[PDB]
Amino acid sequence: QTLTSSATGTHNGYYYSFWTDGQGNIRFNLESGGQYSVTWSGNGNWVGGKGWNPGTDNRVINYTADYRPNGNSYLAVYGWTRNPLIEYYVVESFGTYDPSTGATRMGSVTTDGGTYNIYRTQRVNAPSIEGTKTFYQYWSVRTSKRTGGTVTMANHFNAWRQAGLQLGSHDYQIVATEGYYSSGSATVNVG
Ligand SMILES: [Ca+2]
Repeated sequence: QTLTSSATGTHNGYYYSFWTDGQGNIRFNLESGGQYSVTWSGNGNWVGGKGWNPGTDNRVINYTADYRPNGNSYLAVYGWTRNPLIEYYVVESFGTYDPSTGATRMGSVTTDGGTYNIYRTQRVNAPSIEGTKTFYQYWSVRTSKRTGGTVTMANHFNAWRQAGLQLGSHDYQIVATEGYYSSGSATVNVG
């Protein structure tokens, strides 16, 4: 099951979402259980992974990953909420581009053996699950990169909410890999 375009659905019990601007080279493959693998290069913009839909406030995610990025790429819990429309990330690892760059710092949170700095950014007239919109992005960026472990979402959501970053109703919630004008390979197994 190799994707040929942006797509969503459920595979082996796990929701999957793959979004691509169709550029560059990419092969996103749905694999056994909660696993997926992706190989990419060129000048593409994409993000995809496996997880759940809808996401929940207290989900405890356990994942493993063989992550090998080259350029601007992220390995992170990724999802959206509506009312308000929010795109959020719990960055476990990243490439050459630090998501915190020029972002508004909103404190930090210690959870699952790690420490994460919190940030808020904004996307204007950008693609979203509701079409072209202007919305905020919330971030939890690990101070030390890792490619496997447990992520207690309640600790991140509560840290954001308390910092004044409101969350809406949950849309999807996945362990995603993202890339922008980058290359690499990744095999991620959720659950
Ligand atoms: Ca299924």
